[PDB]
Amino acid sequence: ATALYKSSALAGNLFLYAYNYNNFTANIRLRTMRYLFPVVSLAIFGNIYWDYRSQLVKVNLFDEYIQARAQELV
Amino acid sequence: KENTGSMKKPMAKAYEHPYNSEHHPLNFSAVKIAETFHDFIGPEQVSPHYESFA
Ligand SMILES: CCCCCCCCCCCCCCCCCC(=O)OC[C@H](COP(=O)([O-])OCC(O)COP(=O)([O-])OC[C@@H](COC(=O)CCCCCCCCCCCCCCCCC)OC(=O)CCCCCCCCCCCCCCCCC)OC(=O)CCCCCCCCCCCCCCCCC
Ligand SMILES: CCCCCCCCCCCCCCCCCC(=O)OC[C@H](COP(=O)([O-])OCC(O)COP(=O)([O-])OC[C@@H](COC(=O)CCCCCCCCCCCCCCCCC)OC(=O)CCCCCCCCCCCCCCCCC)OC(=O)CCCCCCCCCCCCCCCCC
Repeated sequence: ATALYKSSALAGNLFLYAYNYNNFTANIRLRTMRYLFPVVSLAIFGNIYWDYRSQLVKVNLFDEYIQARAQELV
Repeated sequence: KENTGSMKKPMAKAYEHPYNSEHHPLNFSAVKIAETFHDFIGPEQVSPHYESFA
């Protein structure tokens, strides 16, 4: 749920840039947003995927241990 | 002699900016923010009645 929301909020920023593409692209007063919007977007995507990827790794480590340790105890 | 006058063919069109529109104006001003504002709050709610609602 958290990964899906944060992904939708990131997609919301892409709409804000697309809805206002002509201004971010042609108006030089908004050049800093045109240049650094994708850097912030990647850093946000990285946090979203980093957490999902790390959580996924831990779940798999937990699952493979309880199965192995259980057979030893049997 | 004046009645015999004619008219030259003018130019077809001037430059059309590919990044400025009436709904997405390139440059900013309080006039366009006002249009978007009065579209949000809507027009004046005129009452046709003879006494106030309250
Ligand atoms: C009380 C009950 C409560 C219910 C809760 C729900 C409340 C209602 C929610 C309303 C807001 C959401 C809108 C949902 C759609 C509703 C339909 C609608 O818009 O109204 C009728 C609307 C007309 O509006 P109107 O009121 O009749 O008159 C408007 C005026 O004429 C003036 O014309 P105009 O065009 O200037 O007007 C624009 C108009 C309509 O603008 C639009 O064009 C509607 C499109 C909005 C898209 C929203 C972003 C979604 C991005 C795409 C995700 C796709 C995912 C799947 C991908 C699959 C493919 C791989 O207003 C908006 O822009 C609404 C924007 C809402 C704010 C969004 C802010 C996001 C940042 C905050 C994030 C918060 C987290 C949640 C974010 C969730 C995002 C998923 O119909 C249309 O606009 C037709 C559009 C036809 C062509 C669309 C082509 C697709 C465009 C996609 C953009 C792509 C962006 C870049 C890619 C991003 C993906 C990576
Ligand atoms: C499960 C069941 C549960 C649900 C059951 C269903 C029940 C749902 C309830 C709905 C009831 C029906 C709704 C009808 C419309 C709203 C009510 C209304 O009075 O509208 C007409 C009323 C005026 O009537 P009018 O004759 O059509 O207007 C003629 C002139 O244009 C007006 O201007 P004028 O100066 O040219 O003419 C004279 C003007 C002179 O008087 C005035 O103009 C009033 C001055 C107020 C403006 C002063 C500046 C303050 C406003 C700044 C904005 C701040 C809010 C926004 C900022 C934050 C963003 C959210 O009006 C008057 O004659 C006296 C005022 C009316 C009597 C006093 C009412 C006081 C309370 C109304 C405001 C609510 C305060 C918050 C309470 C809620 C607590 C959470 O409209 C307003 O003044 C503002 C309405 C906003 C009301 C929002 C709250 C709605 C809930 C209503 C429930 C009843 C109040 C409960 C509070 C109890 C505290 C003691």
